[PDB]
Amino acid sequence: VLSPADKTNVKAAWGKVGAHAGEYGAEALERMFLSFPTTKTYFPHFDLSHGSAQVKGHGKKVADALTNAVAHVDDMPNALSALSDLHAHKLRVDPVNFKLLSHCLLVTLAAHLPAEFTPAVHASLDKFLASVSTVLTSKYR
Amino acid sequence: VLSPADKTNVKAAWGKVGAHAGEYGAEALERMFLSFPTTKTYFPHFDLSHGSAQVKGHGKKVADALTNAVAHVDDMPNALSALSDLHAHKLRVDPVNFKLLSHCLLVTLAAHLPAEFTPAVHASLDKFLASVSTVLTSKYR
Amino acid sequence: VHLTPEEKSAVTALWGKVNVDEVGGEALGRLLVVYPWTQRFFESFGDLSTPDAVMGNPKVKAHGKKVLGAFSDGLAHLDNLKGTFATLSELHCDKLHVDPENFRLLGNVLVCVLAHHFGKEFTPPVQAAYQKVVAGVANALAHKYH
Amino acid sequence: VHLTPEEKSAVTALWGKVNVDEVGGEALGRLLVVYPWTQRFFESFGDLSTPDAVMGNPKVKAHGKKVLGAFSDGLAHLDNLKGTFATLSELHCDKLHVDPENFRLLGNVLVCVLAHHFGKEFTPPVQAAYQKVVAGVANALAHKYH
Ligand code: HEM
Ligand code: HEM
Ligand code: HEM
Ligand code: HEM
Repeated sequence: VLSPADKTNVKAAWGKVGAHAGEYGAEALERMFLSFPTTKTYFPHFDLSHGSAQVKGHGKKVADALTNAVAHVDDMPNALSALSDLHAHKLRVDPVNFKLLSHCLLVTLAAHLPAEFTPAVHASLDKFLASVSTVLTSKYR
Repeated sequence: VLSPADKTNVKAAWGKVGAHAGEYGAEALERMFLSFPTTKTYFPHFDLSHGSAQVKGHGKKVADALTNAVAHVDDMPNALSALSDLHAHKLRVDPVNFKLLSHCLLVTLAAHLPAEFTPAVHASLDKFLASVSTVLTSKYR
Repeated sequence: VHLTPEEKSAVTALWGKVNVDEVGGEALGRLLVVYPWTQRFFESFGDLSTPDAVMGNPKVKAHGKKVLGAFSDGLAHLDNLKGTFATLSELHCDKLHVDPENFRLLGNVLVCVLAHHFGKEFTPPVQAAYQKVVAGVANALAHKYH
Repeated sequence: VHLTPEEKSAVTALWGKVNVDEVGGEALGRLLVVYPWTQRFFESFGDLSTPDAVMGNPKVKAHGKKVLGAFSDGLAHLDNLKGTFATLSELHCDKLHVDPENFRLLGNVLVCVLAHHFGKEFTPPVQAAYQKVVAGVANALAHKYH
């Protein structure tokens, strides 16, 4: 349950990643693959090695999707609908990976937004990535 | 989200527990304390010995709560808002543990309604416990 | 894993009475039905469209039998689940690309199938010995992932 | 914990640059702030009503440096985390009644705090070695739960 402070919190940290959203995306993916090797089971077709053009492209796509969730915080359901569809019916990623990626993006942000990565903004983004997760795993069954 | 089909399956299985709900809730709790001892950290004041009146006493209440969510399948958030507040601000039970008690209630139903504990009914009841646990942990932060 | 012998014994005795042939088909079919995303791995299996399409698919029933015999071997080497399962661990990883969380879902479904079958005979205590085993087998299978 | 000596060297190097006073107050602080239900255990620190109330409490602080120092101690024993934390494990189980799941939460918060701090230096590869550590310590603390 995103509160108005939470929503604010989130619009300010994210407005700051700004033109770097894509690199933070590719970065959060590389930390996940290294820290949580099981998540690589989903990208058997990707070159997962360092600097992969595949992981890059992919980071951008994920970061683009976050950006749009940020700008529709208010109606994430409708805004992320094509995607819970994709995840639920085609990709079929087990719900537990959503938390692993969430953590990794939290860690990329801390490392890059030293000044804004405040405890209250930390609690907010955490709640944020958690509802994006719920929306994306909402049509699994 | 519970489909009509789910709702039907849950009323029907909950239907046969009938008068054993309390005895099944006591039994589910016992399974829980024994297959995952970590859940015992929340009942440091209780006698967790087999047959403990305290345990029977609590299984009934839990059983009662379930019976009422089934009773209001169409309004679970409002039928259970009070127990969410309890669990959320007074008790403060880590979410992971909702998954362990859901599993032990499935195991108990399976052990006693073999005739009804079918694959679709099992898919139904899993989605229902999942959705009851989701209401109980909605008000955490 | 660290079963106790009265734990090892209670697991052993019960396993004694299991029809592996039918019980494997059941735990595998139930997985596919309650956690429908797990069907992502069995597309060459035909119709998985409804519970009956899954539950009586002869392809599911026959794979279920292979999984439970492997499981069975496991119960004979409880002291050494890891090496028992290492070539199967490497297979699921490197060729199958199976997320290890599926090993945990399966164990839970199997405990559901032991209870459904044994009734009252599957007691809290027997349940606690089996929870340990399925966890031990999921860990042994996840062990060679990289 | 199966760390590489290359992973053991990256953990070790980073750890020698750690202000335990600042990192423990901060890690304990954000646990109470991100996961507000961990506050039922620290009721006695007193006023934990806000990030700022929390972050400010010198009890929270003195207690975060105390925790970070048991952590140090196990980084000196990577070889036997369990033997190093058995008593600490027994106290948290039998005395404080803490769900080991909270151990897990605290390791992730530690990792956000080391990142917050080393920015650029906390690479995926160093984050990965630290993930293993925090997982190892959580497990060792979970070990004497009964
Ligand atoms: C924060 C949560 C997530 C977001 C916002 C997200 C976003 C996206 C986006 C935007 C796409 C691209 C769709 C396209 O081109 O049509 C995608 C695809 C994909 N996602 Fe996710 N995702 C998330 C979680 C996950 C997780 C946790 C995993 C697995 C560990 C995963 C696995 C996949 C896979 C395998 C693909 C297909 C990639 C490809 O083949 O190109 N996703 N996701
Ligand atoms: C998802 C299913 C659950 C239901 C329906 C449920 C329901 C209830 C009910 C009806 C009560 C009694 C509150 C009162 O007196 O009004 C209660 C109290 C309690 N619940 Fe749960 N609960 C659930 C999950 C859990 C879990 C997973 C745990 C911990 C492992 C837990 C721990 C407790 C504790 C410690 C109490 C108070 C016991 C006492 O002090 O007497 N609950 N819950
Ligand atoms: C108790 C855990 C399990 C055991 C003991 C087990 C055992 C086996 C065995 C013995 C085989 C055949 C190996 C071969 O073809 O050379 C196999 C294949 C396979 N397993 Fe498992 N398995 C387990 C769990 C799982 C789960 C939970 C999944 C996915 C949900 C899975 C996915 C697969 C797939 C996709 C195949 C190959 C099927 C095909 O022939 O096309 N396994 N497994
Ligand atoms: C992450 C690993 C952890 C370590 C190494 C650890 C270590 C410690 C240490 C060194 C003490 C001081 C014990 C004494 O002075 O008698 C202590 C006490 C305590 N710990 Fe932890 N702890 C950990 C995690 C946690 C977490 C996450 C929580 C709760 C959310 C927790 C709850 C407590 C409590 C409530 C006390 C009693 C302290 C007091 O009232 O002064 N522990 N622990």
